[PDB]
Amino acid sequence: MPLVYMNIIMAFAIALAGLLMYRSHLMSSLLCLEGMMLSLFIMSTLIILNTHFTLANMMPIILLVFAACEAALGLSLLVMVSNTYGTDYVQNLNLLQC
Amino acid sequence: MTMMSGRPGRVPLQFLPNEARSLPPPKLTDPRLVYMGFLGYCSGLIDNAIRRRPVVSAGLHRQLLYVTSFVFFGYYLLKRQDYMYALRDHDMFAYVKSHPEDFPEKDKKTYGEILEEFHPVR
Amino acid sequence: MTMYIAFILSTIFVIGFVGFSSKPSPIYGGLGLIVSGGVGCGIVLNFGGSFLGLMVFLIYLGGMLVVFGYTTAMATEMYPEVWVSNKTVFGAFVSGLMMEFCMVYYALKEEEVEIIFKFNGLGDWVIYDTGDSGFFSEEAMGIAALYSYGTWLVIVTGWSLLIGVVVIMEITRGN
Amino acid sequence: SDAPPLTLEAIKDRVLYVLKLYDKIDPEKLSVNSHFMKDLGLDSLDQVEIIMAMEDEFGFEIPDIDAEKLMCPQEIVDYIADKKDVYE
Amino acid sequence: LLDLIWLETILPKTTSFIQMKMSIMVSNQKGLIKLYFLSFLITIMISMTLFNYHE
Amino acid sequence: KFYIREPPHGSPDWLKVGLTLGTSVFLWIYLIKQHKEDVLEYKRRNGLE
Amino acid sequence: AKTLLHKYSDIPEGTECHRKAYASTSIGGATGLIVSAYSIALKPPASFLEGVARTGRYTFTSAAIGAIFGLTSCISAQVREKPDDPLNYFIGGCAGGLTLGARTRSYGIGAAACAYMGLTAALVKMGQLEGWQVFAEPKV
Amino acid sequence: MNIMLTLLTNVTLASLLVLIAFWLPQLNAYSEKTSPYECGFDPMGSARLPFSMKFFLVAITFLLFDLEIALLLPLPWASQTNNLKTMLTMALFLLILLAASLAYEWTQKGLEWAE
Amino acid sequence: MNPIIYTTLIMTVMSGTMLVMISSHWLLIWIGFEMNLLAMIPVLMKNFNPRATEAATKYFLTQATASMMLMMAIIINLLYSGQWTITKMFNPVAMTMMTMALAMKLGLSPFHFWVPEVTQGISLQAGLLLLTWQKLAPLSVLCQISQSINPNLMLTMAMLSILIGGWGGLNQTQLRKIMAYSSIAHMGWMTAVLPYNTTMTILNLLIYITMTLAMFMLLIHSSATTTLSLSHTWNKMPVITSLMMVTLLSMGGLPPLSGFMPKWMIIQEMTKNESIIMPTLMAMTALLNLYFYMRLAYSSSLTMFPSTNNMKMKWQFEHTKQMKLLPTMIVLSTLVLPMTPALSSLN
Amino acid sequence: ARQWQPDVEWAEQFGGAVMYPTKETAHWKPPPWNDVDPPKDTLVSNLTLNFGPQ
Ligand SMILES: CCCCCCCCCCCCCCCCCC(=O)OC[C@H](COP(=O)([O-])OCC(O)COP(=O)([O-])OC[C@@H](COC(=O)CCCCCCCCCCCCCCCCC)OC(=O)CCCCCCCCCCCCCCCCC)OC(=O)CCCCCCCCCCCCCCCCC
Ligand SMILES: CCCCCCCCCCCCCCCCCC(=O)OC[C@H](COP(=O)([O-])OCC(O)COP(=O)([O-])OC[C@@H](COC(=O)CCCCCCCCCCCCCCCCC)OC(=O)CCCCCCCCCCCCCCCCC)OC(=O)CCCCCCCCCCCCCCCCC
Ligand SMILES: CCCCCCCCCCCCCCCCC[C@@H](O)O[C@H](CO[C@H](O)CCCCCCCCCCCCCCC)COP(=O)(O)OCC[N+](C)(C)C
Ligand SMILES: CCCCCCCCCCCC(=O)SCCNC(=O)CCNC(=O)[C@H](O)C(C)(C)COP(=O)(O)O
Repeated sequence: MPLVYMNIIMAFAIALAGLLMYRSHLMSSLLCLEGMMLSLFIMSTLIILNTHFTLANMMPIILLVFAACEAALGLSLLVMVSNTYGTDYVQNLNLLQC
Repeated sequence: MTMMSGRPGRVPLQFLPNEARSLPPPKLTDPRLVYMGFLGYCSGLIDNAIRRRPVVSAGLHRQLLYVTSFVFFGYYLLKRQDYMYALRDHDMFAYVKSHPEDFPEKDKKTYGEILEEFHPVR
Repeated sequence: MTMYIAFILSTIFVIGFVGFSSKPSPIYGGLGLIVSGGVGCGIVLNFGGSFLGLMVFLIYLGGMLVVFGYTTAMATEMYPEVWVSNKTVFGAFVSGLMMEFCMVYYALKEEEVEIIFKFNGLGDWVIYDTGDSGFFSEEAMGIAALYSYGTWLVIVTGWSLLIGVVVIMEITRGN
Repeated sequence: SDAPPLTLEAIKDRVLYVLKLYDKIDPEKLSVNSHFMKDLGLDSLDQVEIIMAMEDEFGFEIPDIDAEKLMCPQEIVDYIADKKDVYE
Repeated sequence: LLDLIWLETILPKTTSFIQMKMSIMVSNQKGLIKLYFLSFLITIMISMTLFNYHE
Repeated sequence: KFYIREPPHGSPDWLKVGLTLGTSVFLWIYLIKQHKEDVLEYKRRNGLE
Repeated sequence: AKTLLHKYSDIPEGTECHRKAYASTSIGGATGLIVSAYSIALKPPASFLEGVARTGRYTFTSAAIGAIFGLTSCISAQVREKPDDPLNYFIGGCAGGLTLGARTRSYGIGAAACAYMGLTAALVKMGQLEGWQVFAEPKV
Repeated sequence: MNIMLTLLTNVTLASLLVLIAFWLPQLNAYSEKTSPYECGFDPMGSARLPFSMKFFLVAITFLLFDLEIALLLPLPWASQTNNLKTMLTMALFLLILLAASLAYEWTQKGLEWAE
Repeated sequence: MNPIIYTTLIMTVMSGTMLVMISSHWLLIWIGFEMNLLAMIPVLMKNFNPRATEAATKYFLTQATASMMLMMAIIINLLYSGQWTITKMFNPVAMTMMTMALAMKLGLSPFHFWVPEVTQGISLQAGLLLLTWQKLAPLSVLCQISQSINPNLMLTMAMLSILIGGWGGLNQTQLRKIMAYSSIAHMGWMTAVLPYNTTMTILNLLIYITMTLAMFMLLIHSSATTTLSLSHTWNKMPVITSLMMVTLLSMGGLPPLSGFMPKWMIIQEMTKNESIIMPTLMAMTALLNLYFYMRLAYSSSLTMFPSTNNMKMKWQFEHTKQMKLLPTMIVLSTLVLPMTPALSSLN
Repeated sequence: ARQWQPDVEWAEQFGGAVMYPTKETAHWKPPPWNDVDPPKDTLVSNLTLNFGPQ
């Protein structure tokens, strides 16, 4: 493979680890989700352009649309959490246990 | 893990291929159909009991509908099940016929010439 | 071999990903994501995807502006954190930088299977196609095919967008 | 679990600690039965500061009417024990 | 000694004690997503190495 | 006896009862006809009768 | 990784006790490291040094259990001149259980670990002998 | 190649202007001069305190409506297809749902700012 | 929520699941999952409270992470083969990502932590939907790619799911958490047999869905969410408690009840593949689920707990809303063992 | 003589937030009867601004 493929894959891995490891702010994790989506977009676009598969040139656009849907969902949930607690910290979300 | 879904010439969403019509339909007094009707009757009785109605006598039309629906569905369920088992046996026999070298017929010996070990009980 | 421009752009992409993945204040996280979006746009441009890279840049600019507004609304603190104002954030940033350095070194100086498979490098120019024809852009034709080939995709996407509007309004209602 | 079952001895030790940390009191001439106004020579304003230090130490507010009665460390310990429901 | 104590101790009481301890260990979580997603990262790292390298 | 509406009054809902009975009768007749057709088709396919 | 299991199983049963003990120690150390990682993830140790201490105690206990089991099993197999015998694995498992009980300093834990670990090791040896499969392939 | 040179030149010129502005004049910085400005007085609180956003709902809708642009920008190329009836049907269908989404948020008081 | 809006959201959830069901393209399956999650998030928050908000947030985070892993696996599979069809993945790493993603979507161990909390934080109707309908799509995807799964990872996750479900259910007094741990254990049982026979997985899915629907409807009818609240139902609706006790015995897998048949068929199918140890451990561990079912039955129907004085006023009122399918679900959850050979119709 | 039935003390074993109460989970409190927690006094401070004199 090209080394750019490894760079994009490691970008995805770093963003996934950033999401999986949580600091105080909820907003930081949403940004990590958006970063994973961006890396997926870049990787899929590179794969589609390299192989000249004409019909999937539209697939990353659909990816972006559902990324926007995910981001809107996350922001709405953050609005409700911050309205409840006055802060978007994840440690406030501990009313429910296992 | 998926045995017969990819069988050739399988129409996706029929629930009853035309070849199934070559098989004898289940009798209307089939014990499995009687059990389906009994299940419908139990459903009717439980429906009466939950709604705080006389369990045995309250809804006669409702119990009749319960039994009829259960029997109606069970008839087609039994048809499909019998057809699927018929397909299984047909495919098994065809495969056995087409591969004689994997299912050989070896001569069987009589018990007077087979030596079995004896284990005394004591 | 040839100027390794896309290699530098992808390294900056990874650097920005480490920047917003160490999770400083969301202002700096959004700045890092904007830098990553721009360098990814450049990467995609270098392989002939002008429309896709430019579109993702535009979309992420809008998203990060909304994210900046929301950060000022609901994600502030008295002392917003930078990559050097906290031991944990700085440690994560340095660890990401050195992990990328180790991967790159082990990638170009010898041939190893990191996670999936191996590779030697040789630059991106090798895997090209040298195809010579056309009064159009194949990317543009493939994207325009969405309105003639992808009717099903358009239907599901429009339904999802309308449902998303309804969903955000349902969630933010309260009571 | 939460904090251990606080006892009288710990309360008394903490009270004497915060009193010995107060600069207008002799570290060795102070006793659990010393009277602030008479034994230590402290002014009423000084006493108010001491009550405020107790409120900081034990993490609960004290009204003025209760504070005016508190004229020695033993009374402070007894008041804290009564408010926190500590028998020993 | 045997029926009321040791036969009780070996089969049923040991089972009850072990299951109670394991249930307490499993179900006593603080409800913080930080710890859960850290464990998710650990699990992902294991599956890709102890399983994904063996085929 | 009862004070208020009591939606089931002394008479039953004849529309609902009639619909239920008609559904049961139609299902039974359809099942009988289906079974007869199945038996005839099975006999004709295998040359029994 | 199952490569550690193969490095343990590549050595014959009653030969090269030091190498087999080293392999079992490595397996135990890996298991203890995984256990400590999960324990730290799900129950924060409130300090970096306390987490390091918990990792050390878990890993050392598991590595000691593996070392004792492997050494005892190999020594018993070679002294008794009885390879392919579940008794050696039972003896090693009880030795590891006694090691665990001494580590936790609990007589009941020691006895229970003896019994259960020895039975499990004997069962594993029986499965190796007769080819029992845990994660069986989908043959049919 | 040319665009990278142009961007480099522009950024270099801007940075050089900053450098000239910051190293040429005489600087006399003291605490009163560099303090935060609120027209005569010291601020009561911090400028980093949470600042309420009364248009928070329109901000989320902007995210979804911005991706409508991504789906609609290939339209000039789509007009060159042979099956113009299908493309026109799908293009009009997409805008109709965008118009209906705006109508839904308008009629349910979603465009009014929080009070 | 406007009833029209609620109907539209439920239909959107169902249509996303069906899109996952009918798609031949990986992108369309991903789109179906995205639409399902988007329409599902508001349903968890229909009754607004901080607990519902927290449950929805945790659910969204978990499912979004799973979706990201799903898409990344799809992209790897495309990279190593220019294929979009869901037939059999061509890369082991991509397949491992796919398995981890689908297990996180299903809530299999060790990705189980979200299920009890989300189930507890929502209402009983949302819990019913979450524990019945949300399992269909990932299970269908796993059924389509069954020949490609690594048996070791799948079976490890299934065994962990069964063990953790039993142990977690042992410790619960809230009914929703009990049902969530029961769901985790049943998912483990279902995924244990998937590499060998997908028909067994489908049969287990159908029976588990029937029992769970009956149990949730019985819990809605007697509006209780704790053990002690359900302990009062005997003094108002003894028939409901008796049906609950019989359904609980069925869920424990005791013969001749229905819940026994999936375990029986799974065990025999696994023994066909020379798998003996793991089914034995699986049944011996499902003993724990039976134990806490029996504890609930002891507290609910087999003994009579003390009641309150105000129950006399409740004695005078009937149920205004009646559930139409509750009687059928109970009968199917209990008395369908003699109809076992009908499973051939599922393949 | 009558059959034994559970009483208040027996019933209270299942009234806790969790079975098998340990030292850490003893401070866990059962959730509210309806799934509604009481609102927190997290007062959002308004922003204070000096408008003028300059
Ligand atoms: C295997 C081979 C075949 C076996 C068959 C399978 C087993 C039997 C069938 C199961 C389903 C059928 C019945 C279900 C609906 C009934 C629901 C009910 O509550 O009944 C109340 C009702 C009595 O109430 P009522 O008359 O309205 O007035 C009294 C008041 O209501 C006062 O009533 P109340 O409500 O106020 O009383 C309160 C009471 C209310 O509590 C109950 O009534 C218990 C009901 C539980 C429902 C059963 C679960 C669902 C079915 C699963 C069965 C599993 C079987 C497998 C083995 C496991 C055993 C558990 O609560 C309690 O007292 C606490 C009890 C808790 C102790 C734990 C035991 C409970 C569970 C035991 C279930 C055993 C199986 C069912 C046995 C029959 C029960 C009627 O019972 C009946 O009268 C109907 C029973 C059947 C009569 C129909 C027979 C047809 C007539 C003859 C025709 C001949 C046919 C052949 C022709 C031959 C030629 C001539
Ligand atoms: C495609 C799929 C693949 C995806 C995977 C690939 C991912 C690549 C991306 C990596 C690039 C970097 C990206 C940046 C992510 C941002 C992270 C972040 O934001 O931090 C938030 C997080 C919390 O944020 P915060 O709230 O602001 O800080 C609060 C305090 O932390 C807490 O306050 P406190 O002080 O009161 O708490 C006590 C203290 C407690 O701290 C501790 O107790 C941990 C120290 C234990 C010492 C370990 C023993 C040392 C020796 C072991 C070596 C093994 C071999 C030994 C051989 C035999 C030995 C003779 O702190 C903690 O509780 C935190 C525990 C978490 C530690 C790290 C988590 C790892 C798993 C947990 C297991 C722990 C180690 C056990 C052993 C496991 C095997 C090595 O920060 C941290 O906890 C650590 C700082 C982050 C820097 C390290 C991150 C690098 C690790 C990433 C993955 C590792 C490699 C990946 C692939 C490698 C192979 C392919
Ligand atoms: C608790 C007992 C289980 C109850 C189950 C629910 C019962 C109500 C369901 C209503 C019946 C209608 C369903 C089907 C009717 C038409 C649809 C038909 O065309 O579907 C066909 C298939 O038919 C159905 O699948 C059969 C459904 C019958 C379910 C009963 C089996 C239950 C197991 C034994 C218990 C006995 C139950 C007693 C009845 C109450 C399509 O075949 P195909 O597209 O190729 O298969 C898809 C799956 N593949 C590809 C992966 C193989
Ligand atoms: C950070 C820099 C801050 C500096 C600015 C501070 C400015 C605040 C000034 C406010 C002044 C007041 O409130 S004026 C307070 C109101 N009145 C009086 O103080 C006089 C009457 N009081 C008495 O005579 C008592 O007997 C007494 C003598 C106290 C004996 O007390 P005890 O015997 O009972 O201990």
